[PDB]
Amino acid sequence: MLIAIEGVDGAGKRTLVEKLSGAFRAAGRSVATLAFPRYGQSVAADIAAEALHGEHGDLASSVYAMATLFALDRAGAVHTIQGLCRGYDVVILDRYVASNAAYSAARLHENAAGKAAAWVQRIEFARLGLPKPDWQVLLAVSAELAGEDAELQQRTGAVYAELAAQGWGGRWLVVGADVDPGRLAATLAP
Amino acid sequence: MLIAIEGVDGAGKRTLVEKLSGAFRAAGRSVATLAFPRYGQSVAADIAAEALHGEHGDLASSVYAMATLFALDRAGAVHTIQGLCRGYDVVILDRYVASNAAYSAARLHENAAGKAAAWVQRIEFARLGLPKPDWQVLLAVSDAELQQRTGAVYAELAAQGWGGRWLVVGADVDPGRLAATLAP
Ligand SMILES: Cc1cn(C2CCN(Cc3cncc(Oc4cccc(Cl)c4)c3)CC2)c(=O)[nH]c1=O
Ligand SMILES: Cc1cn(C2CCN(Cc3cncc(Oc4cccc(Cl)c4)c3)CC2)c(=O)[nH]c1=O
Ligand SMILES: [Cl-]
Ligand SMILES: [Cl-]
Ligand SMILES: [Cl-]
Ligand SMILES: [Cl-]
Repeated sequence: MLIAIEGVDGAGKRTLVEKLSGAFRAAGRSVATLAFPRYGQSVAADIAAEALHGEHGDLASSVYAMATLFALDRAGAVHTIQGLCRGYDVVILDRYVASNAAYSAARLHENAAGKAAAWVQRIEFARLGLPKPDWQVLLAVSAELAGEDAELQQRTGAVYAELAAQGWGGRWLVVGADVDPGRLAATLAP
Repeated sequence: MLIAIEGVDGAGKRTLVEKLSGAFRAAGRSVATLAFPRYGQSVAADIAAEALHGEHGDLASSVYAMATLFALDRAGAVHTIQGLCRGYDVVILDRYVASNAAYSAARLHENAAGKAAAWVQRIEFARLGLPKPDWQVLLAVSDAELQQRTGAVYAELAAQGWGGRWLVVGADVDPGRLAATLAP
């Protein structure tokens, strides 16, 4: 079973990953985790990071260019993902394909039913063959928390919620920070 | 020996690659060739071409974004390239790193000593580890404005010895004499 944890930076994804991993293991499930982007391993991820810090000329200003780098990062990890899924009861990803849809649409001032989101779905799932998550869990935060570029983050949190409402790429759950971890594990892996 | 053939689109590189291969093989050397971008083989290459036909939103409008995709295409081929060099007497590339420098600088209205050219050299040769060609052969021949500036940037690159030794040839170059000149 493949689960993706999603949300804006500072939402608290890492803590939720840990709480859920513990809840799963307490129920007898084995768990492996993997975080995107794979900063430090993926050349495409590290070029993207450098672009975010002002390197590589005009690279970061293209929305689709940055999205492509993150997709190439995941494509490089497809064998790892499949290996974990065969070897473990539950694989939890800290960010997956939906992160690309949310930030790309937000940067373009689009919504979840717009072009950017559909482009991501086509290129990452259909073309690159990345495995679809069984669950996408949105750790949803307020506009005030998201902004703390501030506007870009706020628009990303709104797209995320739209993606969850539309069932983009599969089933979603929407949770808050202080989620009941044993209840969530029972819901995700029934 | 690694040789890269360079020039503006339509210069006739493909014909020159063919003739040069024959001259080498007629001289007793084994030869392999490889063309960049690796359209149809590279995900990064095919996205770049699609972007050139108006696809992938704003991607094609970023000069460095397009350059990065072409660099990532080559990075995907670095071992392929090294394998051919170990396996064959002569490896001829139809376009290589200098193409990225020439089109990128030209699109930025920069020259060969400007930022883009130094950036290509840095990310492709030093960081991604692409092997420096033994020879870069510029086929200099007789939007159009972009193509014109690219051919001049190309000549500047050859004049400065960018990335290694260059030869500048015209349309009627003698392929057998050029092979003899390149030959070790
Ligand atoms: C895994 C993943 C991650 N991301 C984001 C995740 C958040 N970071 C950090 C960030 C967080 N909040 C605002 C930011 O400003 C910019 C500025 C320029 C480009 C982008 Cl994509 C974002 C940047 C950027 C990549 C994607 O866009 N796509 C992905 O697929
Ligand atoms: C192998 C390679 C190739 N090229 C070019 C070669 C020429 N083609 C075709 C072309 C020829 N002449 C003008 C063009 O206009 C554009 C339009 C958009 C982007 C770019 Cl880079 C060029 C396009 C584009 C990629 C690079 O820029 N870098 C490379 O590394
Ligand atoms: Cl977070
Ligand atoms: Cl475990
Ligand atoms: Cl708020
Ligand atoms: Cl040509």
